[PDB]
Amino acid sequence: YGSRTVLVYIAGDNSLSRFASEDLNEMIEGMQSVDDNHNNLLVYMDKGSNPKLIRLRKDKDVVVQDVIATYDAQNSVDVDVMKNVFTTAFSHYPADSYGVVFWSHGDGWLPYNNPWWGQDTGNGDNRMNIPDLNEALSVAPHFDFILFDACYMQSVEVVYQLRNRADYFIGSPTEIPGPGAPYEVVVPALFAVNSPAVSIAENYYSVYAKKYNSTGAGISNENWTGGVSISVIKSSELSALAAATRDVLQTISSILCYDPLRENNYHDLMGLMQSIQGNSQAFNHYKEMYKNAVIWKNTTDNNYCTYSSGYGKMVSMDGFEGVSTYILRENNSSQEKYYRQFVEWYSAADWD
Amino acid sequence: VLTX
Repeated sequence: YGSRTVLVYIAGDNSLSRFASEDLNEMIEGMQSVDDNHNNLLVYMDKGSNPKLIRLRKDKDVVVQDVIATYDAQNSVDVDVMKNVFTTAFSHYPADSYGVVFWSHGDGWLPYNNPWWGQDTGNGDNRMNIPDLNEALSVAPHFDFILFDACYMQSVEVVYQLRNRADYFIGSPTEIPGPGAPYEVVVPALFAVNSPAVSIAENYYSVYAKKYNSTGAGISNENWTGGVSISVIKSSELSALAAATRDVLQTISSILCYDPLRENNYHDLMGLMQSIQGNSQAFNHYKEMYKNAVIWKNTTDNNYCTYSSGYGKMVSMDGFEGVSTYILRENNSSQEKYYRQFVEWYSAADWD
Repeated sequence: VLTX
């Protein structure tokens, strides 16, 4: 046993494949401040060829990649694949506490029909639906934290759907930079004895905050000057948030949008409630419950966002409260029909 | 430049 086992799960058989090895090199540098006697950093790495599950171990001042298991080319967002990875990882390395990092593409709660989080383009375009992710997580231990190193995952719908899987969720409600986490300082925070979720957030944010330029001048995949936005949700507080939401309900251009250059699927949850609320008592209580659930947040004044074309620009994060939501537009669309049927948040927060 |  160790004190903690953290699995970094890299579904990188997709456009992001070029970032994976670099993050691995960062992770290896981060193990220098970590005592591997009690702490297990595991990495499942799929860049397209033959995936591997390793553990990083220190000899002296050198970190060595011990191979736990190797795999044929496989769909890393298939439920039984992820389950097998999980079962193996946490069986070989039990611990007193557990963490996990989901590294891939992401698009919140949105439905995707396989021939959502994570993409594998190895044999067709495969993506994981959040109910499928919740099923895979069911064979896993309960986590102290989940870090989504993936776009748009800090959604109240996603976190509520997965609330029984972890104590804390770390992510961005908007797009996450290509380079993702600075794992040279996030890795020791993954094993912080006190408040790892906050530690992870502070260390993640701080590197991007320091090379931030307001116009994203000189931004590149090798040098991200476009900033970042991050928050931490405490899952044990979501039920009260849902209950506080229902009470508010008993009484769009102006709400901050996290994908303003694309489909406008994502808006700031607090911004939504401020504009819908018809009673200060109900609302001032909602803000308290909101404060209890969203315990950490920070953003640079702008973030870089992209159009569907792939091009992009800096967008103002004015109004940022750290969590996104879907605003029902009543349009009979397929994603709303899915929302009203399979997103628990819809019935939990009483969106009637 | 890419995002995730």
